Amino acid sequence: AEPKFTSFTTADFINDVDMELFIDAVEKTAPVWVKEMKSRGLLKFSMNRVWNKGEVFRVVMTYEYKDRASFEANIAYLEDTFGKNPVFLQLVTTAKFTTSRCLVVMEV
Amino acid sequence: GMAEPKFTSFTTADFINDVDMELFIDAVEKTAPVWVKEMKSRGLLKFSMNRVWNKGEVFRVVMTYEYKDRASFEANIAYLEDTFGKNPVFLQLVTTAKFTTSRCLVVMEV
Ligand SMILES: CCCCCCC(=O)CCCCCCCCC(=O)O
Ligand SMILES: CCCCCCC(=O)CCCCCCCCC(=O)O
Repeated sequence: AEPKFTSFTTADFINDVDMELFIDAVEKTAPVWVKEMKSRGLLKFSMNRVWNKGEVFRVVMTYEYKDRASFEANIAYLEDTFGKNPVFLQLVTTAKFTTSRCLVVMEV
Repeated sequence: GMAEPKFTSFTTADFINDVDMELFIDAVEKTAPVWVKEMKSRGLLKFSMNRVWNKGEVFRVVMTYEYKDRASFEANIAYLEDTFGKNPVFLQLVTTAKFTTSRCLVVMEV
């Protein structure tokens, strides 16, 4: 009946200082936003530092949801908490973010 | 995070049309009994293929390879270049697709 959903968000930063501020902020606050996202059916999150694209400061973040309802619930949470929050938005003002939303086709 | 971090690669595969993309998904699914066993024996923890639906009119999957560590990643690249590189065949399939890979270290996971 129910496909799984996974999102890949690539965050690109001007320099190391900016990326390190983001990473530290994400890690430090995880105890709150992870609890909330898991209560809504996030299965797993990961942050991944890109190493094969030269001198860039780039992470890929992965969000693995149980199903559509979890995906939708977690989008609403992230909008409310971060996307619509001008103080957070200012924290990453010169960063570029781009997300690919996916249906899981095959996993082994 | 870890002294010996996990490694993860994300390959994005783009196709000209739906036919070409499903021919690829099917190929990857059908040959899995060979390659999955081989990669896991070299430290692949997990593989996934993911259809991207939010980029409008594109035909595109993201493939994720989750490795135990740097050595496992390296053994797996070795295996793949040995195998699919020097068994083409595979080369002709991937010939109309465009592939781009982002290779990473895991900073945090939960
Ligand atoms: C204080 C800020 C640190 C906390 C940030 C937590 C976090 O998960 C980053 C928000 C990025 C939003 C983009 C993700 C898109 C989600 C999706 O499409 O599934
Ligand atoms: C065309 C079918 C033959 C077998 C293909 C097996 C498969 O897993 C797809 C390989 C696509 C190339 C991606 C290799 C990247 C691995 C990495 O960087 O970690």
